[PDB]
Amino acid sequence: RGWFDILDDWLKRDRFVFVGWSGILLFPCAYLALGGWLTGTTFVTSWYTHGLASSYLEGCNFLTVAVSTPANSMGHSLLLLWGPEAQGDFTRWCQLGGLWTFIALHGAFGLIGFMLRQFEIARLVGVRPYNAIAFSAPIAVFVSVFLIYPLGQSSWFFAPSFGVAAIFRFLLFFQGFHNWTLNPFHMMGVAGVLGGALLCAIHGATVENTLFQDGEGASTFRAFNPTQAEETYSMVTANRFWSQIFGIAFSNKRWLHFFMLFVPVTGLWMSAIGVVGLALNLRSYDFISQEIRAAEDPEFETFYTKNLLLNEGIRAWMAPQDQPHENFVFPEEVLPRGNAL
Amino acid sequence: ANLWERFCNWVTSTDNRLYVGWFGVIMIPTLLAATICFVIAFIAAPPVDIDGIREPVSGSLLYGNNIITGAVVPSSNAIGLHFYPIWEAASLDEWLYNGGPYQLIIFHFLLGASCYMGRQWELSYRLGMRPWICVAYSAPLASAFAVFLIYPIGQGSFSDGMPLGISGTFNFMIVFQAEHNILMHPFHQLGVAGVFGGALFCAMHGSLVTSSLIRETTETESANYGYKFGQEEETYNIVAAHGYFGRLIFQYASFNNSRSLHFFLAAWPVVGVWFTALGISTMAFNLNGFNFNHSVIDAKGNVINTWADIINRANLGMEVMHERNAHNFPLDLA
Amino acid sequence: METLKITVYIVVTFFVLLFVFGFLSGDPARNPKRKD
Amino acid sequence: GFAWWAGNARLINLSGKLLGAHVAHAGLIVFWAGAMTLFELAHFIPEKPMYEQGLILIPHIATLGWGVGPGGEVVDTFPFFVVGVVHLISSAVLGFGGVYHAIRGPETLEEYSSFFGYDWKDKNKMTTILGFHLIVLGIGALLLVAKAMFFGGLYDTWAPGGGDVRVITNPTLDPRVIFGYLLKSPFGGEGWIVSVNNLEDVVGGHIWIGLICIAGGIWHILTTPFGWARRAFIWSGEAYLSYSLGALSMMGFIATCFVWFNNTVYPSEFYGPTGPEASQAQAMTFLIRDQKLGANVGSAQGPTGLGKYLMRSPTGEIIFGGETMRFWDFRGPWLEPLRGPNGLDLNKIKNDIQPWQERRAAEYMTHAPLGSLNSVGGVATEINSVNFVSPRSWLATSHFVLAFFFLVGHLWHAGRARAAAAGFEKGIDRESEPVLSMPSLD
Amino acid sequence: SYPIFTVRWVAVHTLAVPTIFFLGAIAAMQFIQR
Amino acid sequence: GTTGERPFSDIITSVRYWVIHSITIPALFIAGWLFVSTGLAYDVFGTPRPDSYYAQEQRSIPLVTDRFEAKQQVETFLEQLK
Amino acid sequence: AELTPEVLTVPLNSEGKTITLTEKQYLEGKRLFQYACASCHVGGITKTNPSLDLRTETLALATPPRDNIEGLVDYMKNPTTYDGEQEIAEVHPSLRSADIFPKMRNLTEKDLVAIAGHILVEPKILGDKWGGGKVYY
Ligand code: CLA
Ligand code: CLA
Ligand code: CLA
Ligand code: CLA
Ligand code: HEC
Ligand SMILES: CC1=C(/C=C/C(C)=C/C=C/C(C)=C/C=C/C=C(C)/C=C/C=C(C)/C=C/C2=C(C)CCCC2(C)C)C(C)(C)CCC1
Ligand SMILES: CC1=C(/C=C/C(C)=C/C=C/C(C)=C/C=C/C=C(C)/C=C/C=C(C)/C=C/C2=C(C)CCCC2(C)C)C(C)(C)CCC1
Ligand SMILES: CC1=C(/C=C/C(C)=C/C=C/C(C)=C/C=C/C=C(C)/C=C/C=C(C)/C=C/C2=C(C)CCCC2(C)C)C(C)(C)CCC1
Ligand SMILES: CCCCCCCCCCCCCCCCCC(=O)O
Ligand code: OEX
Ligand SMILES: [Cl-]
Ligand SMILES: [Cl-]
Repeated sequence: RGWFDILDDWLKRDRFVFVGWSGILLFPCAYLALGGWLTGTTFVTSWYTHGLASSYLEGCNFLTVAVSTPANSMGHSLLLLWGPEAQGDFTRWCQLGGLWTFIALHGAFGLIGFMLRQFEIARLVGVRPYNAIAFSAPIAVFVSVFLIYPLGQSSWFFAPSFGVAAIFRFLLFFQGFHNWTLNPFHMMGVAGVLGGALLCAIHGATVENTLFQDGEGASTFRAFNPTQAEETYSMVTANRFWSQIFGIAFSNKRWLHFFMLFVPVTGLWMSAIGVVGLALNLRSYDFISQEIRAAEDPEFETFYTKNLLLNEGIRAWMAPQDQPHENFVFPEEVLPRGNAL
Repeated sequence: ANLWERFCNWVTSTDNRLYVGWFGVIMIPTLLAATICFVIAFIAAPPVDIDGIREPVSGSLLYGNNIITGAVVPSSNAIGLHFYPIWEAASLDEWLYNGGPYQLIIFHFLLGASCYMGRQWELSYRLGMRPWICVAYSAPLASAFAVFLIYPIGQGSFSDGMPLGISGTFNFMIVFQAEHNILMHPFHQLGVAGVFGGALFCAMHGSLVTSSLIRETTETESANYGYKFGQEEETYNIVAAHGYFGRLIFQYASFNNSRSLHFFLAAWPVVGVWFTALGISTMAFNLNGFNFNHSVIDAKGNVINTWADIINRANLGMEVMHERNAHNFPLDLA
Repeated sequence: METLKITVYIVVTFFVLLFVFGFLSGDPARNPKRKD
Repeated sequence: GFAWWAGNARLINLSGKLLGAHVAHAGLIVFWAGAMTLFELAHFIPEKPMYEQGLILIPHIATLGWGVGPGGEVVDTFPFFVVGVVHLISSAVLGFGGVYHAIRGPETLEEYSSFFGYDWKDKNKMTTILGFHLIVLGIGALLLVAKAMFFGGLYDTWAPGGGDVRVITNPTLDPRVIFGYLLKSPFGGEGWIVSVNNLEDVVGGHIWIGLICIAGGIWHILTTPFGWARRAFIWSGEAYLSYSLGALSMMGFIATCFVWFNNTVYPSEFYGPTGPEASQAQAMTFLIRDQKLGANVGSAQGPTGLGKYLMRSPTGEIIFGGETMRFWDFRGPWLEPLRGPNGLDLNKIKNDIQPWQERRAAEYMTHAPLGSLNSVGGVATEINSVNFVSPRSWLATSHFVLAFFFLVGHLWHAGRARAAAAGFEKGIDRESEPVLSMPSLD
Repeated sequence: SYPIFTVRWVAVHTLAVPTIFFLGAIAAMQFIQR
Repeated sequence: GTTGERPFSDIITSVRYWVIHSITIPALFIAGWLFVSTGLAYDVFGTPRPDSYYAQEQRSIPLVTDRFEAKQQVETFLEQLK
Repeated sequence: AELTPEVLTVPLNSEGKTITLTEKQYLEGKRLFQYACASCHVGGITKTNPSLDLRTETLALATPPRDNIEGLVDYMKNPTTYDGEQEIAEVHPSLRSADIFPKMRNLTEKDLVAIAGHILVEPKILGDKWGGGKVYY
């Protein structure tokens, strides 16, 4: 009953916001990541890294503000405040993109803290740790997209900037440059996200429309007691309904709920892997057989060839402004263009 | 015991392995017609002049496509929104060239899917259930109406409806982004929120229930065998689950009422998808996403670019390249 | 082609009539509780 | 048994308070008609076309003949002020009756008077209220006829000389024309009732529907539903609501398409050009410009081998080329002077294009119904500068959204009415679970 | 009988206080003219 | 289900609560306001004022192009307007 | 950078005399350009005839030269084709044709100067962008 156990007691007390040992890592880092994002989107520019306004102070709105990535010339610098780029000068640190690494790194450590919190509370309360396990999917996506991806590329510059439209720009980049929609790891992610949303809506709807009449009122919500042992809806009527509408139906509530965990978590892990490949430009860009035929046969056209012309429009039209450090100058006569437009 | 009453009793029978019902009287044929034409077209249809410029697009496996690139190609721009059944062609050869199968498939499928939603009401009624599962399915169905019918109506042509193909789906969404800046449209933003959130809440609910299953099995058997079909007792401990989740956030951010929780599970994705269906359906009438192009300028009047301007650069590259031989005039007004 | 058109018209009308007359044949009464 | 959030469901069997709600709500609708018009008028500037100005009520009024003259020039704004004022004043009268019945009047009506009181399950009384409202509606439709035929006429975009107000003296009575619109396919080049393209047909249809509505109103006050009808429907207030939601939904979708395609009763002088119209107008604009430079627009082969300016439609008609090939079913007053029997007539095109048609094509081309949600006009890649979104995009999108949700409302209340009527809207009786008494599927 | 200052109190003001300060700054911002 | 803190609905319906917070809330709003209105925010964070994105006869972006001289590069750009 | 008097100084006529616009003038001319002209001339191009733009260099080669306040004011009253050979009031907004172009009705002589001045100032601010089209957006 020495000091470590006394502190344990206090961290683990039942209060409005549970703290735990995990809170020591989580609460500073989450607060700082959030704080950094609100600070930069309110007050901080991207003039010197991107040639962009990016704060409310500058004229931007909620959709176009962003904490933008550092300049390509920073490489993968940690851009510490006390480091050799900013040399303790908070102002220069801001203008150099310091808040991007600040947010990404504290965010990373916050996510570790959050997942440790799911472990810590689960242990104290006596549950199994499947929510912590399910949260690995968010972590894998964050690390693969925000950290692994730019680490394979030339710089943090090509990571996603923290902003609504900046991320929209990230999506469009990955189409024109990586042809990411043609990637089977993205496609399984899509199936996971949409499969999860479907499961979510279809499971809630089913439960709500196979309710037992447990009260006289027309609001059926009241007719639930959280301590009742009885199932509040008929699994048997639900199973007959779906067997006859769709052919197959769940029969096991445990498998049902485990499937709901499995699908969106698997989908996100899959897409994380594809992004790892794209860190290296290891893209699912082309089908070799299509290009051989199309090169030899000017009448061969597929939706595949049509989208690559779209990708080529995007690259030539967006790269000068989106990669200012490359000093691309494309005269009018080199821009790829269809007729009239 | 009357012949018609016998048929009526077979139609609505709750003892059929798949329920038929009156909606199904329409659904079975129209889905069979759509499915059969689609399978045959995906495999063997010849190239279709989707944009009406005598530039046929190959979509089928036998003409050099794989699973990812294949499509049933939309019907020709030359047809517009005109009805092009088989019997309006001089020959099947002509109907194939101009994209007739696409029209056949999408009209049967939309009918059959609409009857699918009705069939869901119908069996709910015969089984003594509550009625609103079909309301959840109206979210996906409205979304299919948007990209197959409403958007073609507003733009004037089924040639701009979504292809029945994996890569054609992508073409559609790229060209939609350049003509409508859908990413900057708040209804698409809400659909992303319905779909990300639905997946999130799917995972949450499945992990919280799975976290609080009551010990009923040994280490050497799946815990699934701890639930038996039609048992009356709950198989998990929602008070344990509420106690974890409310401490993970705080108490009043966690459900302790299963009925509210499952209703929330139903409501969130259904409504975000309604909006995103509505997003496609209103961009059908060219009420496009927010435009912040050159919205920031400096004291002199120089443009100061934002990330919206960068988006615009990408959008331009999509605009100038798409349907590259189909425009003769400077504005792509539809 | 006219033969085909004839056939589809007849096939379709047939199914639409099944549907209308089906639902006019006392559908409210085809439930498991209160039939009327 | 309802929660605060289903609180109006408490009014189902309170016929007097429910009258208060319906009448108070009618007053909000009249209020908005009133106030929006005064707002539109306070902002209106006549040097500018209506469609550059965000107006949707003033164009409805103009279309009825009031306040406009030849070509849609606004001549006198006082009819606009009057319509808004009168609506506005009238909403206080509706507000008063409304809150009186909802707060202070008799809570239920059936004790105070057997006439105004009703039970939803009284198939005879329900059809009588329906019959009264049909008659009212028939009167409504005749008031349009009366305006067209006896009190000034209507704006006719198709009037020779640019458009003008015109009295309608031979409304179409031929049922083959009137009901023939009801049998045209909704597809391209047909357009079901949205294709109606002259006021004679508009006015004759309203004569028909006026009489039909009065006939049927009268019919339903005198009859009770026959037995097949009795056995087909649910007879409850929520079921009746669900029927009307279905109908309003269908009607909203029809209106969406009407305002998008029809330039007759939504004149383009007032509402802006249709999508097809604007697209056609661009091909006209560059045909005109290029022919003035010496191009022979009929013999100019475009890059695809199709004509650059002119090509054939799938049934032969000479039409504009480029992507607007999709839009050849378009008809409008500025373009029809160029149509011969085979479509666009090449000799008229070379010789008889008028300055006013050149102006109109340029104007419509540059006011195509494309715009951002923050009202930046033009294609989605356009820069800021022009503050414009077509009334037709505003009216199409808004009413598609309302139509959509009213279909969802129909499903909600139709399903719920069926379940309440059968006794399981609140859930499955644990002791009498239907499935547990059926054989298993396998 | 309740305490005033708690862990809860700190978490609340930790978020509430700069929120308002940030709202004030962003309100002033709508009156900047180029 | 309580852990002993004063209920929120108790606090914000209380007079002492509003007596303190009708001062603290406007005072912070006002501080936030003055942070911008004085121009301090621009200097603290280095954000260009509307008149200092470009030199007058200039449309090049002042882009950082070096990792270890980046700090000097920016200063060189700032003096190129004074 | 800012909107100095040098940028606000533009040729008044061919003879070489100049005039310095106030910022108020410039802003008012921009607004009147949006009200009366941008539906076809957004960004300094011409949507209904892209071969002719409002770049100073194009206006200097127009007959009557239009790269000056007087040229532009006159154009808004009696527009010609680029070579001066034919008057085009019937299809181009002008005071001469405010009957058929009603937005021109309420325009005073000083409005026209503002419009004209904005046209001449704007390429000094935006350069290639002004009249360059989507390639420069
Ligand atoms: C058009 C909108 C509309 C209308 C007309 C009504 C009308 C009605 N509601 Mg519904 N309701 C609505 C929206 C609406 N509601 C919404 C959005 C909600 C969700 C928040 C509810 C939730 C709700 C509940 C929970 C209940 C009702 C009830 C009622 C009825 C009784 C009201 C009563 O006793 O209150 C008394 C209210 C007051 C005394 C306060 C003052 C109200 C007055 C009318 C304000 C008028 C202001 C106006 C400027 C006056 C101009 C006067 C001039 C014209 C002379 C009444 C008929 C009740 C009911 O069904 O009873 C059985 C009931 O229980 N409603
Ligand atoms: C459809 C709407 C509606 C309906 C069904 C009712 C029905 C009723 N009201 Mg309510 N009421 C309404 C609207 C409505 N009212 C409005 C708009 C107001 C405010 C102006 C009132 C104010 C009101 C009061 C103050 C009282 C009632 C009472 C009554 C009851 C007795 C009616 C009676 O004896 O009059 C028989 C009928 C008449 C005297 C009507 C004369 C002919 C009318 C005025 C002309 C026709 C109108 C025309 C078709 C459309 C308007 C023109 C416009 C388009 C420009 C009855 C249940 C009484 C009650 O509840 O008992 C205590 C009562 O005291 N009503
Ligand atoms: C029901 C048929 C019908 C139709 C097709 C029209 C059509 C039209 N009307 Mg008329 N009108 C009607 C009824 C109708 N109106 C009635 C009853 C009234 C009195 C209330 C009026 C009063 C009126 C005025 C005052 C004006 C018009 C105007 C117009 C035109 C533009 C408005 C518009 O787009 O609405 C489109 C039409 C609809 C959305 C209605 C569609 C109804 C569908 C086809 C049938 C639904 C059946 C329903 C579900 C019930 C089923 C019963 C069940 C037992 C089977 C358009 C040509 C304007 C005009 O002509 O300007 C010159 C105008 O200013 N109308
Ligand atoms: C708001 C309008 C309205 C409403 C709600 C009703 C409601 C009703 N009517 Mg009345 N009716 C009305 C207007 C209306 N009527 C008018 C104006 C007339 C004069 C012509 C009639 C004439 C009338 C007669 C003569 C009869 C009714 C009957 C009935 C009852 C049965 C309705 C039924 O089965 O429909 C369901 C409809 C069907 C099963 C068949 C409809 C077939 C249509 C034409 C198919 C079209 C479908 C297509 C998708 C729509 C596109 C348009 C198409 C025409 C191209 C019901 C209470 C019946 C009754 O019991 O009376 C005592 C009856 O025999 N009504
Ligand atoms: C708002 C009052 C304005 C102003 C100031 C100008 N325009 Fe136009 N413009 C249009 C077309 C088709 C042309 C070419 C005419 C021809 O030569 O055939 C023009 C030309 C001009 C110029 C001259 C450009 C040059 O290089 O010499 C100028 C100075 C000019 N315009 C000014 C078309 C339109 C419109 C379409 C309806 C409208 C509106 C305007 N112009 C409006 C304006
Ligand atoms: C970075 C940094 C730091 C930190 C910082 C922080 C910590 C900050 C924080 C900050 C904050 C903390 C902020 C906040 C703000 C907030 C805001 C700005 C909000 C707003 C909101 C709103 C706007 C809302 C509204 C609304 C809407 C819109 C709708 C719905 C409703 C509502 C009401 C919600 C330090 C110092 C360490 C140093 C280094 C750097
Ligand atoms: C029942 C109820 C409700 C509702 C209510 C309502 C909805 C109401 C209505 C009401 C109304 C609906 C109102 C009205 C009013 C109006 C008015 C009162 C008007 C007046 C007018 C005037 C005064 C005029 C004047 C003028 C002139 C003459 C000229 C021009 C200018 C002017 C405008 C100035 C609620 C939900 C809340 C709650 C519960 C119950
Ligand atoms: C005015 C006008 C016109 C005319 C119009 C007309 C004359 C109208 C008609 C219309 C009509 C005449 C309509 C009708 C409709 C109907 C409907 C809409 C139906 C419904 C149905 C249903 C809904 C059913 C149901 C069912 C079934 C099927 C089964 C059994 C059960 C039940 C009953 C549920 C014109 C265009 C020339 C021009 C402009 C104006
Ligand atoms: C467990 C990790 C906690 C570490 C948190 C970081 C501590 C807070 C850092 C504050 C740094 C400010 C110093 C900047 C001035 C340095 C001057 C110089 O470059 O030599
Ligand atoms: O088709 Mn498919 O895409 Ca709707 O815009 Mn116009 O058109 Mn075509 O172009 Mn962009
Ligand atoms: Cl394409
Ligand atoms: Cl074209």
